[PDB]
Amino acid sequence: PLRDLDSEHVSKIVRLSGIIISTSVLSSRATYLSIMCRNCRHTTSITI
Amino acid sequence: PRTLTAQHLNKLVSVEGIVTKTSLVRPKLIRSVHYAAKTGRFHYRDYTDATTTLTTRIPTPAIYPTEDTEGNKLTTEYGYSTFIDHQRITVQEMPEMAPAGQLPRSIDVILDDDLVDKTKPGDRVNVVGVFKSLGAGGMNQSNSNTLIGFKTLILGNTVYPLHARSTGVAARQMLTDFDIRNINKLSKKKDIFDILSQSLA
Ligand SMILES: [Zn+2]
Repeated sequence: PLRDLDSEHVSKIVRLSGIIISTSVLSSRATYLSIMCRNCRHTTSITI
Repeated sequence: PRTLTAQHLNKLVSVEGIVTKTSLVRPKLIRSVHYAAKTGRFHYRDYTDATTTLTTRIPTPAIYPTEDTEGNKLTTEYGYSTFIDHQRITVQEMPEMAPAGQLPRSIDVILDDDLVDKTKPGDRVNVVGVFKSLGAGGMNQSNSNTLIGFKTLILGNTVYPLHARSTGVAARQMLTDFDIRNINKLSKKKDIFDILSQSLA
């Protein structure tokens, strides 16, 4: 039950049941970034 | 060099003196060219510093590129890059004009490209250029020290060697057609040896 979750379950895997009442709008997050330095123009990359 | 003071800064001057020490002529990197093996393209970059222009500019310290904009490796093409010659010299007050018993004064002159090896140490020289200051005389940051001032030198554009007695610079005179005609005429007389001999001292 949703009312039975507590400290012992933190960071473990759980299975829960209920009813969806609200979904939000889609957001954007980065998975690969190409960056540059605005002074010396040194370039690199980042991966998520 | 003795009578060159802070009131002549940023103005065009002409100085006389004796060359005391030159420097090794070095190349300066201006444009680099590279190659990417994964794409087959050639790239380049330009470089500049504070002594290549008379007016102050906002610095743009670009780095030397080793990679591509997409991460690929690059290869340097030394034959397609560009280098320019560079030298620095020192000029002192002439020994035949400086006061006796007094330590002398000197000034540095920077030359570039086609005026790079026009004199050797010990010559009497005349250099025309712009007397200019550079950097910050310990003003940026705290820099508690106050003894030093502003670095100064001459960005030269004209160098003239001068002939003197008992020096290594030889005298040469430009010969005009009037002179050539007169010489070739006098060559045809018969006492020319006598005339030329009696003229000495
Ligand atoms: Zn940077």
